[PDB]
Amino acid sequence: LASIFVDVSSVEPGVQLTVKFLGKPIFIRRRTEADIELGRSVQLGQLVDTNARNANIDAGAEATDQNRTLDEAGEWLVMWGVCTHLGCVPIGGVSGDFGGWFCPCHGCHYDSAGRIRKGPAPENLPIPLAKFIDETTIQLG
Ligand code: FES
Repeated sequence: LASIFVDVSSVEPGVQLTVKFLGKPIFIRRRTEADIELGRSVQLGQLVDTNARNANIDAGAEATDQNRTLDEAGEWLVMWGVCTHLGCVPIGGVSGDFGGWFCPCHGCHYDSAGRIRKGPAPENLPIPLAKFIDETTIQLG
């Protein structure tokens, strides 16, 4: 009975909703068209971490943009808001050098798919068990 159910019906493009789950923040960002295009423009060979870090799919999956979102359209990016270096909360709203998140504790920069691009963090922000259960609700867990 750990699962929770998040109403995302009012989340507009370019907005991140932050919810607490298992004691930690989950970021739910409805990505803009720029975020999506930029995420899909990155080659796997450019990435620090090529693993999708995604609980919903094979653990060996590649960190393509398509393997980082809940939907095929790429609008819904759901991830743990927990820096993979030492666990600080990354700052969003298109922050840092790669149009995503910036962790100010030791300067890690994540891209528009939450992938690590610069700084001490070793891994992409992990993606929780998450799925839409209708048009307006994401089940986490
Ligand atoms: S905790 Fe994020 S850069 Fe160190």
